[PDB]
Amino acid sequence: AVHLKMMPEFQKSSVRIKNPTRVEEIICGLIKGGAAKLQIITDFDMTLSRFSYNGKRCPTCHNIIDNCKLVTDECRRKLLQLKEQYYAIEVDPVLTVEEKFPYMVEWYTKSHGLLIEQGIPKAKLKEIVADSDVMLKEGYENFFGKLQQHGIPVFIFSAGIGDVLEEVIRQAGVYHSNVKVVSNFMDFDENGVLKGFKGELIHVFNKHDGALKNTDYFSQLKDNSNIILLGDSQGDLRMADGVANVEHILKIGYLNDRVDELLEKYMDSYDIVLVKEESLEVVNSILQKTL
Amino acid sequence: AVHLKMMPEFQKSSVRIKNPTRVEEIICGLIKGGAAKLQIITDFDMTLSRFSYNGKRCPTCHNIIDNCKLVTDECRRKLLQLKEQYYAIEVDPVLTVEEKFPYMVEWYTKSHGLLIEQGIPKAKLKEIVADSDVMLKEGYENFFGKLQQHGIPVFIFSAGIGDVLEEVIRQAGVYHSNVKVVSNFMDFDENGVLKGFKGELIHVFNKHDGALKNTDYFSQLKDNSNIILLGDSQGDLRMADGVANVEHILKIGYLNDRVDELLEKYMDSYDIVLVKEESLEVVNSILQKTL
Repeated sequence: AVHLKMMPEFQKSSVRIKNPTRVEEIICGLIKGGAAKLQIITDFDMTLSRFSYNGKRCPTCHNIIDNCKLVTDECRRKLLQLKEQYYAIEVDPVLTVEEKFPYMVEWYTKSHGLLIEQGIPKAKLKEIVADSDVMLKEGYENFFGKLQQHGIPVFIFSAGIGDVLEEVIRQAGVYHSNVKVVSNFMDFDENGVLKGFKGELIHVFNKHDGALKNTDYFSQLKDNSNIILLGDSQGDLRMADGVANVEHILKIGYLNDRVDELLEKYMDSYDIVLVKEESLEVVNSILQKTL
Repeated sequence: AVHLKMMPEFQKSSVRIKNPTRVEEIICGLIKGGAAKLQIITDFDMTLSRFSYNGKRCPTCHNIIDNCKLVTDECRRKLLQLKEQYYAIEVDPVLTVEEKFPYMVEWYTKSHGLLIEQGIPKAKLKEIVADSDVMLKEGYENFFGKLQQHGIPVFIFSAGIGDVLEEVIRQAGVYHSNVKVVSNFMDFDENGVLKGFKGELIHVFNKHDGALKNTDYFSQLKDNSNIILLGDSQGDLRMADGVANVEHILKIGYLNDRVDELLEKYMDSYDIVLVKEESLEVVNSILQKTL
């Protein structure tokens, strides 16, 4: 069995739960299934990466290219106005999510374009990531390691830059065979320099659309009917709209920003909310009782 | 330029090269391609695993099951006996690959089907391999390491047993995202019990078939025209078939059994031959230069 009142990880004040007797139950079924039935669907930025360190703000994959020694100060500035002006649409309390889709496209298409202009080549991505300031949440070792141990499919579904994400986890030594990454990848040129991006622009709001185009990968994992979903946004809540068959599913969500803003929303959608947190020990603990 | 006279690895008493100048340009072809244009295609048993150790010839994927503690000495007799027969044909200098062909299937059908009679639980393959005496060739943590850090694709094409192979490399901690395994994967029932095998059998003489039956993978790598191929038999020379276009390709073959009998057969078909050897330094040294 399982009890959250007895799990030291669920006693910190940065762990809110609306339906506690809901969590324990879902976790119990996750045990009955163990590894054989386990599946994990995860976002990357601010979920598997840190939102903040030593009090300082940590970078997203896109940022690693925004603060690299290849982009100009006028790009960062021009990119900054982009966020300043578009974040406001993202966090618009009245307009509904659908009435934003076109925006994200412009936001990205406009933020990537500045990188497509800076002439950034694959060659420097390994070098650049080699010294950036990114950080995987505390316990990134127990997480990826227990999963690879029990062959638990991990589907990282990110609206960031795939090539950067793949270089980060590779350097952290966790990019194992069980990890599948689906993100916005670069469509480089002849000199190994960036020239564009592949396919549809995956962004914070179309996860519903991105997930469905992968039913492919999902029907193949029929026996992995139990899934834990790690996300940091409402949009990440759709990251699993394409799983073949579902017996149990836990929605763990990080609320790293606008804290005194969306707490009730998170308690409703996600089963578990992690308010201002930089560790995976909680999910690593649920995996302990499960694997 | 490339000169094998100076690369120490090419000076060991386990390196027999028919024509080194041809071997030196090919390697030189690999070097002019770089990472972005390289991919690996290798057999597993006796290639990435050892032929013998401490004195006793190391086990193959199947051997790990054969001798498992879940297989009765009776199950082993029927299995071991089922080997003392077809092998006599498997290495019958009389017959040809065309004839020996239908024989193999029978052997594999008889071997697996027997293992199927023992009711092997997927959940226990970990302990089984965890105590077996399997040996990965010398210099592998690095082999898999240089390749994973460079993002190089590795296609392990094995006529052994899928799941067992995955566990051996997983425990050695080298089963990275860049490693793609294609083998004879077993299937389980309700309580995870070995019932049958997925897809079309892969045996020691028809890798050309499987090589074709993997378009998505290679089509996605139609750009990696430089290839290093590693095998332990003539049949492994076909492993690079599903390969769309090839600029440069280096084939390296290990000879661990019947040395005096087959030595000349391997020299006339493998650019670089590694006679009775348990290390990969000749290939790791090529990677050190190439990447």
